Amino acid sequence: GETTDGVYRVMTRRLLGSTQVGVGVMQEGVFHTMWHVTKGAALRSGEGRLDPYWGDVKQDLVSYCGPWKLDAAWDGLSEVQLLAVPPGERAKNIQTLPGIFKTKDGDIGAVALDYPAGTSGSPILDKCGRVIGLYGNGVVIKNGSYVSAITQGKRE
Amino acid sequence: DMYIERAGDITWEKDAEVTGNSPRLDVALDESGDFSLVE
Ligand SMILES: Oc1ccccc1CNc1nc2ccccc2[nH]1
Ligand SMILES: Oc1ccccc1CNc1nc2ccccc2[nH]1
Repeated sequence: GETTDGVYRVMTRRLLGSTQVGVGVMQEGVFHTMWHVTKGAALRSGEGRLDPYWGDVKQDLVSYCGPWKLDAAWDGLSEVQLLAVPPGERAKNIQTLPGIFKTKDGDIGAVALDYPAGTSGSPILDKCGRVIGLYGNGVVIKNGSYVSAITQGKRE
Repeated sequence: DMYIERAGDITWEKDAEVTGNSPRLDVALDESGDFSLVE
């Protein structure tokens, strides 16, 4: 299968036609996506199979073929880019200044950009092109707008 | 059986479209990985 670094669509043929259920990042031979996209199930890349390696429902993350490799973090000050890969549409970079999710266990950056559910797993990048987290786990606020956490894993 | 298809390189784009606000929200994260607004 394709092992080249980059952003990929996660598709299924189990619903009507071919449907995009999410997105993920291939880096250092490991595929990274959000748990809610695949529910930890195995994936196909051409004729090759990608088996789950690590996952956590509370973090809402999963890696395939190896351990989670993404370790860059939002600096808390600078604008970032969401590399949105929406269903049926070309990959497009959107620049924004994150907001913050404040929790009892600490603060996390958050991006206030609204895209269809099948965009979940799209990467958020810093100015060096490093992936600082994945888009698609968040909340709906007072005015009806969606705000995603910048969800990042831990490189062991 | 889910399958993956490449959609692009991961790179910062100069002069990309700039949008979105920066809300500061109090939130809670449950054992099922769902966030909720705390008010
Ligand atoms: O993908 C998502 C994006 C946002 C919210 C929820 C989900 C989960 N839905 C889902 N339906 C599927 C059907 C076949 C294979 C994978 C699937 N994932
Ligand atoms: O965005 C949504 C969020 C939640 C539910 C439904 C939609 C559909 N609307 C929509 N807005 C877009 C903006 C850019 C690309 C594709 C888009 N699709």
